[PDB]
Amino acid sequence: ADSCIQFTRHASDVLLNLNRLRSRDILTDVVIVVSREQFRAHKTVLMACSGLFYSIFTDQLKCNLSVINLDPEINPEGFCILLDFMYTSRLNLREGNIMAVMATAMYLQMEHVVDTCRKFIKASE
Amino acid sequence: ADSCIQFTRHASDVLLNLNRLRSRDILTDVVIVVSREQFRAHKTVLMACSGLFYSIFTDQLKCNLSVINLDPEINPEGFCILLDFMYTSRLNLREGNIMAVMATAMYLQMEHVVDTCRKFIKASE
Amino acid sequence: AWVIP
Amino acid sequence: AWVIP
Ligand SMILES: CNC(=O)[C@@H](C)Nc1cc(=O)[nH]c2ccc(Nc3ccnc(Cl)c3C#N)cc12
Ligand SMILES: CNC(=O)[C@@H](C)Nc1cc(=O)[nH]c2ccc(Nc3ccnc(Cl)c3C#N)cc12
Repeated sequence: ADSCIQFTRHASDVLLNLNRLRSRDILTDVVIVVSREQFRAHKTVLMACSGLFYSIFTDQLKCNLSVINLDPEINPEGFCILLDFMYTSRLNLREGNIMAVMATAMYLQMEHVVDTCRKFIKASE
Repeated sequence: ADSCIQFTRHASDVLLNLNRLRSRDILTDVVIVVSREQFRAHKTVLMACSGLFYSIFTDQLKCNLSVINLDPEINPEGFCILLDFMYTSRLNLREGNIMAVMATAMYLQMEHVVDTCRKFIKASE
Repeated sequence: AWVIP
Repeated sequence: AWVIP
């Protein structure tokens, strides 16, 4: 209907709870493996944030896998930073991690993050 | 870290995608039964929005069930309105549904919705 | 909170 | 969008 009212903080409060479930390992259904570092997560959150995971988990065969191995060139710290961003909206971008974060966001197909990384790099040149 | 940047629209864009997955029946893992009306959903979203579902899906036995039957006194339309609110932040509150929505939100333990229903009722008295 | 969207 | 939270 066109007559709905909207609760402003609802989406952020939902994301905060999904991150609390992740921290407590509640209903996590996939392990992402990045160069032997393992990260537990919810498939739905990964699909909701990344073009790569959206493609993987809508595939008839890959949707059922409980372990996904990323390309060996992917940096585990860059992945960890992006996984935290998916569940919090906050991106820990620093001079010492920006190149790894941008390369990881390109691989993961997270366009807004890639944009932002490009702008921070361009400002330093 | 204390040096994070924040993407304002991220949480709302995540919720929009979780609702698109629900509409396409992608990775839904539970059916909620309300007086023979069935609603498919994601356990994590229900837990993130409702005190009742948070209690149900953190129980060692109930966490594994694929079907949950609600109390027969619960109105299916009231439940449908609240399930839409969980996935969109928008509540379709109308004179003809407010009593059923408030009773359902009380049962589901959604305090902000109950508050709001009380204020709209009080204004009409 | 609540607003008219 | 990006802001300082
Ligand atoms: C504006 N969006 C954002 O800010 C964040 C939150 N999301 C994404 C950013 C990005 O750069 N690429 C995505 C690609 C796919 C998806 N996932 C989907 C795309 C379309 N329909 C569906 Cl059902 C899904 C899912 N699940 C999400 C993103
Ligand atoms: C301010 N919150 C909101 O606006 C909406 C979005 N959520 C709720 C509203 C409400 O009235 N009661 C809840 C009870 C439990 C839960 N779920 C949790 C509570 C605490 N820790 C965890 Cl990990 C969960 C989960 N999952 C959520 C709500």
